Amino acid sequence: ALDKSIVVNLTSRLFADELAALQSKIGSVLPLGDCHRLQNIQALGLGCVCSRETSPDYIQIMQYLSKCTLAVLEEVRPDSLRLTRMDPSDNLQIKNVYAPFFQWDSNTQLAVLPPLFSRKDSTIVLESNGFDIVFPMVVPQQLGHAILQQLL
Amino acid sequence: GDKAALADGHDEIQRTRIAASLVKIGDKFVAIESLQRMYNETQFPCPLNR
Amino acid sequence: MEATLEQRPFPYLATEANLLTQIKESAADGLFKSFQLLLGKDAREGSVRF
Amino acid sequence: IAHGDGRRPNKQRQYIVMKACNKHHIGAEIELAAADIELLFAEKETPLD
Repeated sequence: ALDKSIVVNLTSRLFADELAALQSKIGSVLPLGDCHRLQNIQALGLGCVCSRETSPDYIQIMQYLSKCTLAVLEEVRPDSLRLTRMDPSDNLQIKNVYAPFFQWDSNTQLAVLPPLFSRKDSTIVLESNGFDIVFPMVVPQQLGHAILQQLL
Repeated sequence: GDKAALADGHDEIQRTRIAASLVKIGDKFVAIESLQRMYNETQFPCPLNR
Repeated sequence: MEATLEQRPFPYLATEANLLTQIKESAADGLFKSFQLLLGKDAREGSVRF
Repeated sequence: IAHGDGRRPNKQRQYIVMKACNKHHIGAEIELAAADIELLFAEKETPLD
């Protein structure tokens, strides 16, 4: 019917440290750039719109996310990632990790929000490839509205 | 003794016959290609024209 | 009254000279009038009627 | 070198170097138009067919 797997080519070998950050999050949600099978590292993370040096807003980033497709990590091999892909309707398996924890149940209600608690928790750094990767955090929509409620 | 166990496949392949270009300079034979016939024909820019 | 282009499926003939250098730029800027540019899925024999 | 100078002699040495592989990926893209695809399995009638 379909195959949904986005491999990521990687120009340099990873370190031993930056395996362990990616090893710590084996299952997560990052909005990559464009629909493909193969992809450069400068389109994976959210960091194309939220760099280090430029002041990000907290509106455009959220606004940026509705355009991007969304993906779930499978492996970390040292020269290649491996990401599975989300359709506009598909029954996948997600396994949440995200560190300011909130317990879920069946029949729950989720929003994918920008990292608004700790960027050092989110933005794991890649000194090898010189391009940081930002992870956004899924939030239950009781608080998925409530963060924007405080923000405005 | 180490020689046959160093190139474990590369002793026994049938020897083929190739056309290309050569030159003798010093004592080292240098082959010369130019990958443009595979790269002009598609309008992907050739990576030798840096 | 002038002979215009058409996409009828013809029994093509295999030539020998390449016609691949200086092309995808060229038809974009009119090397010759009355071209036709097809992309991807439309490299097929069209529907025939009479 | 074994040599008799005022310098104290040196050591036998040994080096071991770590090397490994690099992965690469290649695409290719085929489109087949769905007006074409099925009529491999068509209804199979006419001498025009």
